[PDB]
Amino acid sequence: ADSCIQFTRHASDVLLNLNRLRSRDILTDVVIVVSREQFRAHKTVLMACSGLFYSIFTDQLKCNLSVINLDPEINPEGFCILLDFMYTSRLNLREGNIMAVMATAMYLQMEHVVDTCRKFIKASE
Amino acid sequence: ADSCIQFTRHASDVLLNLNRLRSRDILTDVVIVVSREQFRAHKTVLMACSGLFYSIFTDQLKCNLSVINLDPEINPEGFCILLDFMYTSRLNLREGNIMAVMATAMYLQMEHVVDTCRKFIKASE
Amino acid sequence: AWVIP
Amino acid sequence: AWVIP
Ligand SMILES: CN1CCN(c2cc(=O)[nH]c3ccc(Nc4ccnc(Cl)c4C#N)cc23)CC1
Ligand SMILES: CN1CCN(c2cc(=O)[nH]c3ccc(Nc4ccnc(Cl)c4C#N)cc23)CC1
Ligand SMILES: [Cl-]
Ligand SMILES: [Cl-]
Ligand SMILES: [Cl-]
Ligand SMILES: [Cl-]
Repeated sequence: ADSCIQFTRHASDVLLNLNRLRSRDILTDVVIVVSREQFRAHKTVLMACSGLFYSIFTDQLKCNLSVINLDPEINPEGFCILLDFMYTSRLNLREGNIMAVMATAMYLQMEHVVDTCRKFIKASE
Repeated sequence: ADSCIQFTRHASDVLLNLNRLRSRDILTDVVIVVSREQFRAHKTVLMACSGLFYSIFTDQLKCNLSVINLDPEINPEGFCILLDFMYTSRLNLREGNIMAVMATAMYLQMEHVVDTCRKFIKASE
Repeated sequence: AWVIP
Repeated sequence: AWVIP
C-alpha cells in the first residue's frame, strides 16, 4: 500500500545485526577462499552486494557450494576491506590499498566502490 | 579504521536486494507457519529484525529447523505486514489492522513497531 | 524515527 | 553518494 510509514534506521539496524551474526559466526553458510585466506559469510549478503556473488549463488549448481575459491590474482586484504564494506557500508580506502581495493571491486562487480576508487585515483594525478 | 568513507544508500540497497531474493524464493531457508498460512523467509533477516527470531535461530536445536510454527493466536495478516516491514522498512499500518499488528510485534519483539502502534492508538483516544 | 516515505 | 561518516 501507498499508506505505509517508514522507520528511517531500519535498513542500517538490519545490516548492523547481520554484521554481528557474521562476527559471531552465526548461520554463516559459505567460506570464501582468497589464496591462503578464508572468510566466513552469509551468501544472501554477498549476493545483495556483489554482481559476481549474485551470479554465483543463483547458479543451480553453485548455489549449493559451501566453499568458493576466488581467482588467485585477488588480494586477500582487498577482499577483507570489501567484505567489511558489504556488512557495514564503510570502506577503509587508503593510499596503500586503493589499487587492490579497486581491482577486487571490479572483479566482484561493486560499481559504487569502483566509482569512488576511480575518483580518488584521478584526484591524485 | 577511523579513516573510512561511507556509502549512504548501501544499507537500503542491501535490504532491497534481500527483499528481491525473498520475492523470487532465492536461498530462503525457513517457512514460518501462522495458522493456515505459510511464509518463506531468510533466517538471518528474521533474526536481524525480531527478538523472538533472534532467540529461536541462536538455539542449538531450533537453528536447524526448516519450519517454525507460531502461536495460533497470531494473526496471519499481522505477520505478513511485519514480514514486509522487516524486508522494506515500510509498515502498512491501518485502522483495520493496528491491533493485530501491535499484538504480533509484541510477540515477535519488534520494539519500534510496538512504539508507533502505541502512539497511533493513543492519538485516536 | 518514523516518517512518511 | 559517499560521505565522511
Ligand atoms: C546482471 N547484473 C546484475 C547486477 N550486477 C551487479 C553489479 C554491481 O555493480 N553491483 C551489484 C550489487 C548487487 C547485486 N545484487 C543484485 C542485483 C539485482 N537483483 C538482485 Cl536480487 C541482487 C541480489 N542479491 C548485483 C550487482 C551485475 C550483473
Ligand atoms: C535478548 N534481547 C535481544 C534483543 N531483542 C530484540 C528486541 C526488539 O525489540 N527488537 C530486536 C530486533 C532485532 C534483534 N536482533 C539482534 C539483536 C542483537 N544482536 C543481534 Cl546479533 C541480533 C540479531 N540478529 C533483537 C531484538 C530482545 C531480546
Ligand atoms: Cl562445497
Ligand atoms: Cl558497491
Ligand atoms: Cl524442520
Ligand atoms: Cl522494530
